[PDB]
Amino acid sequence: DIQLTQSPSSLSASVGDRVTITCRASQSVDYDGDSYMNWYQQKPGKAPKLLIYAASYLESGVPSRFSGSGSGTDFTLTISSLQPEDFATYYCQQSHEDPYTFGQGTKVEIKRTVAAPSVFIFPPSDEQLKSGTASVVCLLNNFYPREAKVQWKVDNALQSGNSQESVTEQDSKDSTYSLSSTLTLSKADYEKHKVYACEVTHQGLSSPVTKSFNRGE
Amino acid sequence: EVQLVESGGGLVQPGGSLRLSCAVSGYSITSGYSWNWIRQAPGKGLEWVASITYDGSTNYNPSVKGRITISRDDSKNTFYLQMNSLRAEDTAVYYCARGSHYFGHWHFAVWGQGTLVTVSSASTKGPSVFPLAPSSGTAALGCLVKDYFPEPVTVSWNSGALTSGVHTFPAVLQSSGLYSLSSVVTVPSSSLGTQTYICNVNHKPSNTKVDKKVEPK
Repeated sequence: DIQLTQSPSSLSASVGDRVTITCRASQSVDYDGDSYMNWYQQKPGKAPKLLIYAASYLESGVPSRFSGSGSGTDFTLTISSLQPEDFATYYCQQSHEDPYTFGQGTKVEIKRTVAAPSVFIFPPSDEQLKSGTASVVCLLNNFYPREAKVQWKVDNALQSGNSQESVTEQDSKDSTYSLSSTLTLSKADYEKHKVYACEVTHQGLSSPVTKSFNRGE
Repeated sequence: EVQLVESGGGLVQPGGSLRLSCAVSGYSITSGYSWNWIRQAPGKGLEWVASITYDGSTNYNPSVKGRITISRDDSKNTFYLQMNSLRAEDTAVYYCARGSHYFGHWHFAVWGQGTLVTVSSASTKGPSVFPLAPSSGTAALGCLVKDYFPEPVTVSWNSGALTSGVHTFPAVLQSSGLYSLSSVVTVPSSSLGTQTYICNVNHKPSNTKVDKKVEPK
């Protein structure tokens, strides 16, 4: 089969900058003067969206800042000026022969100014404590870059092995990320302590920000 | 406007069979040049697996050939995907897509929403919804969707009326083998008394739909 390889695998570009994505096919996809290379844009949770067909034709409804070029085995997708809503994974696809194959995808992220997270801590609900399990959630809202460190402290005791982190995809509205850290304890272990703290360290934060609460207060 | 709506996803046993349907509305299925199925698995990009043209000619990807059948029902304006002898590698989000009458045909401008097929021997389990009450300016609140299987869970706020500031985090796999996620939203503190906030949780594999109101403790 024809294998497609894209480059780079991912990129982080400043907003408004020009973006170039290349796709190399293991065999030529030319046929009768046309090149059967297509490009797709896939945003989180959505189906792929057709941008370019036949190497250089712009699909109706797609902004004119997207353009394609190339022939034979080498093809290029160009974004003349990267916009915040262009955060997505981009795929090339050859339609020269079956099976119709896709590239591995190129993730495009917008590089914006450094922003500090808004930290919030949530105690476990009384509805959950009735089941015998406690979940303490710490929220880091709207920050950049994606790199953020979170560590828990239960009565000044650093926690380890009892938390999990989840990061959202880049928000096109402001090019920021959000992170949640969930500290999972048993109800008995939760009732034996008082202070539950969430310590957040980030580039946009000079000193680490700590938010905490007291159980039963 | 042409719409492709998929159904039939969910949990399947290893060695079992899946049956997906793609109901087409606002467009006659007999008018499309071809109707296709394309699956997306993590680390595998996108893979075309089956097609059927307007005259009934079928074609399949050799990586699945022998255990796949694509069919059509013009009276119901629906085409189907049938796969048997399922393996864990068949776990993916399955899309239906329409081919083109132009420029080599086998590029896809219209897609369905995608449905997740999970090939596992584990059992389905409904989630528990717990509130993340706000502390009392911008306030943060949310819902905790804990212990469910398999994916996915969809979360909206106020039946879709509230979208601004919403962050639904990707699910994480707990050590118990069950998934868990949370969805938050930033709201003004002055609105905590007067504005009602309800998270709409839906877990179709377990037929569990919950509307949970979040208010200060």
